Amino acid sequence: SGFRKMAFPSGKVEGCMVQVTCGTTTLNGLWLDDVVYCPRHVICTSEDMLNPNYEDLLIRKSNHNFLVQAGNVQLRVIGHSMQNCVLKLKVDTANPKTPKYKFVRIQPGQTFSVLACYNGSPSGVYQCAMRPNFTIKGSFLNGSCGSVGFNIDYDCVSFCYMHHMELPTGVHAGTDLEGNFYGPFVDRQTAQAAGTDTTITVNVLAWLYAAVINGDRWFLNRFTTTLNDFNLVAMKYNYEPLTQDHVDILGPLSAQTGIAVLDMCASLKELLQNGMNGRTILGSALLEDEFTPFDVVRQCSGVTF
Amino acid sequence: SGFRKMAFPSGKVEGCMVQVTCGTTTLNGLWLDDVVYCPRHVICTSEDMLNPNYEDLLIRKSNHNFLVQAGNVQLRVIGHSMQNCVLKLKVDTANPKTPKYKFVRIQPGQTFSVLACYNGSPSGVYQCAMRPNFTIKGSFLNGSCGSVGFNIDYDCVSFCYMHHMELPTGVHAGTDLEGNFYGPFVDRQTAQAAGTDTTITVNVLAWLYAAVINGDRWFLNRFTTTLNDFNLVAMKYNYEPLTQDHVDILGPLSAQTGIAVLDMCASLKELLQNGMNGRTILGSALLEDEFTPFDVVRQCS
Ligand SMILES: O=C(NCc1ccc2c(c1)CCO2)c1ccccc1
Ligand code: NA
Repeated sequence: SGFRKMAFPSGKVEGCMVQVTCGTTTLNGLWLDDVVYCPRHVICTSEDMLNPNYEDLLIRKSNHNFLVQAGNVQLRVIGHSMQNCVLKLKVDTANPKTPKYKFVRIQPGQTFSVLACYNGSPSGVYQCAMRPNFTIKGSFLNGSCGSVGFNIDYDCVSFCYMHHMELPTGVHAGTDLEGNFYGPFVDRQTAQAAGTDTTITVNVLAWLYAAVINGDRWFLNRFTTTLNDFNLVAMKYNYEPLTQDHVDILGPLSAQTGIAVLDMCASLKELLQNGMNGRTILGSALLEDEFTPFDVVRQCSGVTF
Repeated sequence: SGFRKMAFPSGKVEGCMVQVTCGTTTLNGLWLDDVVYCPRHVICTSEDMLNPNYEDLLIRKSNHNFLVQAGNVQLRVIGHSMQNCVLKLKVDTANPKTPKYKFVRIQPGQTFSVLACYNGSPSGVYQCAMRPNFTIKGSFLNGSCGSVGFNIDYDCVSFCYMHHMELPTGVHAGTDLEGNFYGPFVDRQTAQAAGTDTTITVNVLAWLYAAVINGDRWFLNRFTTTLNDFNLVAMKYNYEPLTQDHVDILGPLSAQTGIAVLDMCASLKELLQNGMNGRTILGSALLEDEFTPFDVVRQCS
């Protein structure tokens, strides 16, 4: 029994984390095969950051301008190039700890584990969701740029996120491992802001199913609804619209608990319209939306990695 | 910025997880140097789970009754011994992945990471706290026995918990790595129940200090309180008593924010009285008690 926000075991990724220094800026890099990946803004001075030309800033740097430390051992950079917003440093040694891996770009609402890192030394691991507004509610301090986010599907690590910056509201923005930003952000010090966020509806429903499996059932009721009716209510409370593909995805959980999705939507509608009436669900007083359906299935069936 | 329930990176513990089998029972073991540690109730049988005599069950076992599998490899057991409620299997291979480590028994309110495992392979990592009633509010399925809880301050892994059982309320109970149970529980299936649980007051205060550090002040007030008056109010909300030790511990967070510890106790009293009135603190609509003063300092600026 029990239900916790749970990250993937991070050991496969810890073995890929290295320290990258260019001048007075130290941050984190990801070392896979013979390439170190890191944010391209590592090459900027604070004055470059206002309006950088990254192609030009890079040509002046030689290979020995990039100091890479894997633990307490130095790596030799033999080449350097840029892909979108990530810098790729070719090194003379393949990482013998390179796990089986892929680079994947995730969709808003999907979750992943972040390995927070400083000076190439992993310091913490936590679960995040890619928000509908393409930010993530992370926990980062200066020196954390280049920390990465990932899932483990079977034995393959799927890398999906690399941290670049913090927005004024304290949420965080970054890229996939091919350097494309999530959301309408750029890697430069100008005025940027998170858009108004919304709640991930399919994830809230998944978490209600998890609550039921753990014996938390007070919110269930006799009613059911329709997609049209519910989606009107969802729009009213700044929830993402529920689609037929979401209902199919929650299909397994509906069969296991005997609560149809629109049966549970009637529960969620009543909670949105009336509150929780002093009660909690899985120890939360607010509706939790950073557990996907797959997360609930995996934690409630024990799929080890 | 940001504040998350953060666990420790689990790699150093992943490299120590093995599978222990005895009879039809399989659970997890912890492989440090040439010893594998696992819950002694792996040697129990079906009809003998209310009142096992572990000394009698153990003396009938030979080393080859224990099947220990590290990854795809079979480890050879060359000795065994029981220490309180943990079984210590001597093996013929020292674990090449053994980190710098120690064993530490923790007190209620302390936090640690749990590496949940099944059949010797890690499933996930999450953060926990030892409740005042000596249980932990974990996420464990059948076969998770032998999963461990730990901290990794500096480069040294401090092992503080090994999972043994689930109580009827769905909370979990276990031992330190010396095999001594946390709280009044025993490794028997006799009727056992956890004491009424209470909120860890010093931790809530730490977390309120965290909210201020990250820029939120809405819950402060112009008031203060004596320590005894605070405890008289807080006990009525099932909160743990706050001690002078706790006040001393919050000293640093107090100095960093400018808010005296007893001034923050006054803010907590008001929050208990008023609720949140639709607002949230660090993302929660409830008061959070699984961040220690030490946690807040490591995570915040
Ligand atoms: O903790 C559970 N089993 C482990 C266990 C605990 C005590 C004990 C033995 C085994 C043998 C000797 O005494 C559990 C409890 C509720 C539901 C499912 C599992
Ligand atoms: Na219903």
